[PDB]
Amino acid sequence: NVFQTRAGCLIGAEHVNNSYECDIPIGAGICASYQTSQSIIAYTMSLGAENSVAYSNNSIAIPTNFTISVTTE
Amino acid sequence: QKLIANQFNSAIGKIQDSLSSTPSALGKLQDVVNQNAQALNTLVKQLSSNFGAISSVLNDILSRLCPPEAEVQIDRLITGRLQSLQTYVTQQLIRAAEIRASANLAATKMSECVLGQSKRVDFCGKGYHLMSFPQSAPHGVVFLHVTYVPAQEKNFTTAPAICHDGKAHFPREGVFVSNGTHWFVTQRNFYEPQIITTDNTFVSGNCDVVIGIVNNTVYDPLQPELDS
Amino acid sequence: ILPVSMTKTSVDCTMYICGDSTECSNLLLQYGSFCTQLNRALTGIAVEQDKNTQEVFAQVKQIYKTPPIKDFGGFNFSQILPDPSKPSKRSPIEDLLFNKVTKFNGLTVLPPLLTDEMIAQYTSALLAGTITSGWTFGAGPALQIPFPMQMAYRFNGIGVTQNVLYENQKLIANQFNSAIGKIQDSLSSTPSALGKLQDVVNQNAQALNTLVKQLSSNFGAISSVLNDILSRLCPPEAEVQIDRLITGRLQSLQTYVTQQLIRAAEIRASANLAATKMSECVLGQSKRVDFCGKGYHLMSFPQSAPHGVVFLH
Amino acid sequence: QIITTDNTFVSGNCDVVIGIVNNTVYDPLQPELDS
Repeated sequence: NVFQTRAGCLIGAEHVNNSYECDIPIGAGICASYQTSQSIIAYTMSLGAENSVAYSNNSIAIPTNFTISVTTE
Repeated sequence: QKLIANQFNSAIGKIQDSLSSTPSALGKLQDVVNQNAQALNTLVKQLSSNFGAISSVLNDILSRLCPPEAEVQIDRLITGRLQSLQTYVTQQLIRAAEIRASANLAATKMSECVLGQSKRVDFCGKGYHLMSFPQSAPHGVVFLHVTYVPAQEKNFTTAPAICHDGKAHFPREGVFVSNGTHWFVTQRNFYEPQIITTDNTFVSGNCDVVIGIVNNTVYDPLQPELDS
Repeated sequence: ILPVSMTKTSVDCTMYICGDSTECSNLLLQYGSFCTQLNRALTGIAVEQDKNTQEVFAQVKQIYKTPPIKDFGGFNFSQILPDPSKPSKRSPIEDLLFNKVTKFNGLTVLPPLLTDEMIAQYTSALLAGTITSGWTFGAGPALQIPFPMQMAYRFNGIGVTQNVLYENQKLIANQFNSAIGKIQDSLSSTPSALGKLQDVVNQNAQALNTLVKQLSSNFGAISSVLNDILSRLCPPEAEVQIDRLITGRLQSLQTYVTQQLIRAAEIRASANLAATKMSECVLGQSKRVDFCGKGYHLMSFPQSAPHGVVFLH
Repeated sequence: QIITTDNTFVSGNCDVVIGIVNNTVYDPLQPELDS
């Protein structure tokens, strides 16, 4: 419940090994979030889901269908 | 066409649901309302400050004191209230330059996304841009960027060229692909396989040069049609 | 080479203007919300530097990774891809870019939200997506394509008929590999190349050193040091000497925060340009003349650097 | 221009397309080959 980080000493946040999208940004790759019994957890943020693209010198992927996305800016 | 129209109509329906249910959605416009209200509240609260005068209120100084000392107490208020306004006007000039940069971007999105179709990646939303619709909002604009997103990938074997009778053939538009036993030419952004012909392909040189060329027949559409 | 962020400074303006003195701290309250609106401005600048960095690098939804087999058809990305030999897995060019770019008075420096090892995982994901799948990872799901067939599409994208690649593929691969070799020599032998990022380091260091040096100024007081005034004088005159130091130290901070707001707007315009070069040069193939380097653009590779990004167009 | 198999490409039967119109498409081969 007392935890040294590159941002400073962090107190009252439960350190967690699992990594999530950044909810509240603490700094130096650390974020915190409120989660389940509930506590503020602190974790190293996850940058996104990992993906080995299925590359080879003669394999191509071609899309057999589409979706019309509407996005709001 | 009915599928594309239904996907468009459904995707426009989700915008109303998203903007109705999500409170943080218009947060870029609401922050521009909040920053200008916070700057005026800060400017007005600075009238309650003494700046070292006997009172924050100019009518206390002028009702209690008389000209030699009143003008010393008033000049402390003038000094601090003038510095309070210079701070507001400086931060509004810097904030106006940020809003102008956003208005120049919105004017460029109007011209290139609404009045056109954009080849610029991620300029008019994620996906290959189809079109955009402007909707007005308080102090801003909302663009509803319609985009084609490819959605059901399938793996194929591929080749850069085909060896026919010694000639190397390349696709005019599209890619050579195989289902595992037969070769087709398909457009790049949607799987629509065609038989490989002298119409959908062009020759350049011979089988010796190209690294990864494959031996397959290219159909000549004239040959049976010439006399049979 | 493009600036993308700057050092996230924060100043405790009560400790800068006063520091431990309760006498000065109570005089500084008479100026109202000037100290809280200085902190508010520096916090907005600091949060923007994380946004500027997020908008450039976090353009990729998934951390793509390159295959173990380098069957790229003669093209050699070893100098731009992550080096597994290193304590932080930067590329060989990102190691040059990180080598070539190089008190107590309430002034503090906050860390960036993304560590340099997270920025290098984003440039790795952008680059591994680009090599294995072309523009497709920006416009939808990453669709794999052989790298010679991707460059044959990049050739059609400049109006050069794609047989011109396959018939010259070893020449084109050798010219690419040689030109990527020249980047390391060009950066190593040209100190003025990284100078656009080193100037971000130098300007923000010079601005903090100017802010610290301004504590040695009298501003018309009997002494620059608040403890000389407080040890020698008594409240009727001490508060008149302290108001000269408060007025000058408060003007010294208002000057610094105004320069940092104007400098943040310049870094943000550069970070918006770097985010646009990421989308249009790295995730796409720009038709825009001289946008993605001088020539008919084929593709760009992002490399991270301190306070910035580097595009190998 | 006169509609020919050079100006146009085929994809499938009539019935898929909303608002298709019946018209002749000229083949540059067949009449020149017959002549």
